[PDB]
Amino acid sequence: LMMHSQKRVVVLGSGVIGLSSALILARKGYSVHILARDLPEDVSSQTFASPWAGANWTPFMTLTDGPRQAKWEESTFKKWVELVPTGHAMWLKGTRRFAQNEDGLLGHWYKDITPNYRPLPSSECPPGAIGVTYDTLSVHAPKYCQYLARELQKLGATFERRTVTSLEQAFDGADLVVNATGLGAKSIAGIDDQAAEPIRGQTVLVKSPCKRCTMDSSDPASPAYIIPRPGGEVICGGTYGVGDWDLSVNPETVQRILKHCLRLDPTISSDGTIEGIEVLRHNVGLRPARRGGPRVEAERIVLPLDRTKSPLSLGRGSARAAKEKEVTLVHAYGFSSAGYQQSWGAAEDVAQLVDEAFQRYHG
Amino acid sequence: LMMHSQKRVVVLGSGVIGLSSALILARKGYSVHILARDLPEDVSSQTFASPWAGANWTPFMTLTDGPRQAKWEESTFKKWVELVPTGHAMWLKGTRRFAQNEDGLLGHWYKDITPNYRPLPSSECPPGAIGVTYDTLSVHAPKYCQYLARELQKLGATFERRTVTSLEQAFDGADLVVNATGLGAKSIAGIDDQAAEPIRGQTVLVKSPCKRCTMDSSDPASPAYIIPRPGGEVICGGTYGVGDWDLSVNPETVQRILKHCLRLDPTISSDGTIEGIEVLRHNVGLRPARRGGPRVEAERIVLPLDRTKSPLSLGRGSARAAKEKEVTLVHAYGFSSAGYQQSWGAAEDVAQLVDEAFQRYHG
Ligand SMILES: Cc1cc2nc3c(=O)[nH]c(=O)nc-3n(C[C@H](O)[C@H](O)[C@H](O)COP(=O)(O)OP(=O)(O)OC[C@H]3O[C@@H](n4cnc5c(N)ncnc54)[C@H](O)[C@@H]3O)c2cc1C
Ligand SMILES: Cc1cc2nc3c(=O)[nH]c(=O)nc-3n(C[C@H](O)[C@H](O)[C@H](O)COP(=O)(O)OP(=O)(O)OC[C@H]3O[C@@H](n4cnc5c(N)ncnc54)[C@H](O)[C@@H]3O)c2cc1C
Ligand SMILES: N[C@@H](C(=O)O)C(F)(F)F
Ligand SMILES: N[C@@H](C(=O)O)C(F)(F)F
Repeated sequence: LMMHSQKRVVVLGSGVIGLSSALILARKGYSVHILARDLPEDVSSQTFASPWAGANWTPFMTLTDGPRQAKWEESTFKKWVELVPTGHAMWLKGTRRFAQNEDGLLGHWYKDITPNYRPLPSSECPPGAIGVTYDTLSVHAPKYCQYLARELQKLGATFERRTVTSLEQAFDGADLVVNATGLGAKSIAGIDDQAAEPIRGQTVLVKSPCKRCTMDSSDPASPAYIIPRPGGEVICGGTYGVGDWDLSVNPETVQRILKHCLRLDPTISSDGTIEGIEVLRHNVGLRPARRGGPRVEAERIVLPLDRTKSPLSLGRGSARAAKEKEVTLVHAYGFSSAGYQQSWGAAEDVAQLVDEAFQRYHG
Repeated sequence: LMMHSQKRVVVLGSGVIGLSSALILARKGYSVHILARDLPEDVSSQTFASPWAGANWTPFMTLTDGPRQAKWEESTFKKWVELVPTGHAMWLKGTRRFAQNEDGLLGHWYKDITPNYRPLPSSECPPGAIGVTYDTLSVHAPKYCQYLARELQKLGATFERRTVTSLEQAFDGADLVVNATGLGAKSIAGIDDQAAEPIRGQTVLVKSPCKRCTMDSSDPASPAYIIPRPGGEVICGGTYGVGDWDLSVNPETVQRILKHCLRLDPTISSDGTIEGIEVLRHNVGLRPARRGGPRVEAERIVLPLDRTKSPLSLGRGSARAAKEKEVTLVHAYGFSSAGYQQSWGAAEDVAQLVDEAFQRYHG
């Protein structure tokens, strides 16, 4: 006859978004169980995006285009600042950002967040490009996720490897589920989001003491970036293949990335030559994006599903009846190229949604 | 001071081809270690093709177009016949095969292998299509792989989960490696096969006592097949998306597959209606194909790799020196839509190549 928790929540997905959401909920005293196919220890799995990130803080939208994104990025920057003393985040001082034009600098909205923000002289920019410099932050993407999982462990959250094909499979043991499935949201019956799309990103992981970050979007024919991460390594990018699911390494892309990154910063090489670059690994990850932007909202759903709710519902197309329950589904997916830099703010919004739903529907 | 084996081989890949190759080699007394990312217990992993097969025996080429394929298929049919008494293979009696024309029947080359081979009357074919009927065989693809793994266990083979990015990582503990990596062959340094390509196959797994197999290639706008497998289930297909990496479920494709399969055989439904079909799961697998056909051959390779051998070689582009060794690489990949039905014959050819290489290079 023990007093049992009335705050059970299932988090579906264990990428940086499911982990961050799960952690703030655990901190709020929720009993959290994480169901996912890919776990933080799967550091080379291509069926989720989180092991492949830079991961740095680089706003990609204006305030008007992405009000939520900016909110989430500002909050996450504050969190990452707090992680520098223990090494879970690292300063990228004198980061260099190049754009094709003034508009590509996004209204400079974040100039109060990144220290020492200032324009760069044309002499310090690629020919014909415009640029700014600032201090931003980066995390070691797989290790950051493992860090969050450790924090979750201490708060009593649990993990389970599972691959869901229909919503009722996630509503096992909880009347509220956080859906942080990335690309998976499209093929789970009861979610069926056709708007989910991948954005392919190929990179080269390099061994280098280079501590300078350079983000170059001034050449529309060649996206390029150099992101140092904790550990004496730098990630050289990159690609943005919208709707591209190809998980194979493109050898031509390798050449373009290294050549371009070498232009940007020869110190990524031992001798300033492409042949002098110490390659550690060739990577391809699929960013989980979504037409219409990231989805962060709570939905009320009736179980069991019927073929009317989902074309992918299981069992016979003709269905009703017994049993029948209403549950809460809190979406958190489609962060595209900004899942890490938005993760803490997004998790905050998710946790507020869960609190609200609990008040309105779960007692 | 024990007498140690001089027949150590590494098998890279644990799909039906790596497993079959490994088993015949183990039977020949080789000491076999299987290195792979995906193992037979990973029955819903989309990063290899073997969990998603029908898997039945359906020749796809003429003798002239695919002499190896036919050889491999004929040998595998014999093996599967031997597995019927213990249930690891099942007869698909009165299988129905529809084609657009006489040429689509491939010269009837296999009519001596499949019992009761005979043409079908136009009345028993889709309008305007031509057809034949015969008894063929099917295996339960993931359970068949688990069966092979059990056989391997008894013969002393071992398994290890590993994801290789460069050949020297596979030549650990053996001077000969069998490369059965499917699509992976394209991105492993030292193999770098740009010809490897996926062929996307979406299917619907259905609960049904239907024991009749129907293969319909008469409608070029709608590939369709119904493959019963051991266990009271049938796999309804399908798609052949050449070069398509999309792992998401296409809801429209679902409708087309079920409608077409229902035309072909209403008993896949409880009431002969689409709504009467008991859906178990929606699946998407990537067939590992290869332009130029499957690759089954032995290659002599010098380690360590240099950037001249592979654009993806690790370390600095400028490389030589110490150490330096020659090893044997036996390729076995690119079986496309016929990996199961060709697996035993292919494994036979692989094992002969290994025997030959051992004679010529490993003592
Ligand atoms: C090359 C590259 C560079 C990047 N660099 C940056 C960067 O510097 N800064 C930044 O902010 N972002 C960066 N990103 C983007 C960031 O990787 C992604 O936004 C973020 O990882 C998305 O996290 P997620 O949790 O939403 O999804 P994912 O990490 O994809 O996790 C989805 C989770 O859901 C699980 N799941 C999916 N379907 C199912 C199912 N059916 N049942 C059970 N579980 C399921 C998966 O297994 C996994 O646990 C980069 C990404 C790449 C590819
Ligand atoms: C829908 C569908 C229907 C089919 N039906 C039939 C059928 O009825 N009859 C038939 O004969 N065939 C059928 N097939 C085709 C059959 O699935 C494939 O030909 C067969 O599975 C190929 O086996 P494989 O061993 O070559 O490759 P895979 O099964 O893809 O295994 C490749 C292995 O290599 C590992 N690997 C890859 N890269 C690396 C790396 N870098 N390091 C470590 N390991 C690595 C993988 O993890 C895995 O272990 C179908 C396939 C599908 C998708
Ligand atoms: N966010 C990273 C991306 O996903 O590639 C970028 F900073 F490099 F842009
Ligand atoms: N071999 C199967 C395929 O890969 O889809 C088929 F028989 F259905 F064709």
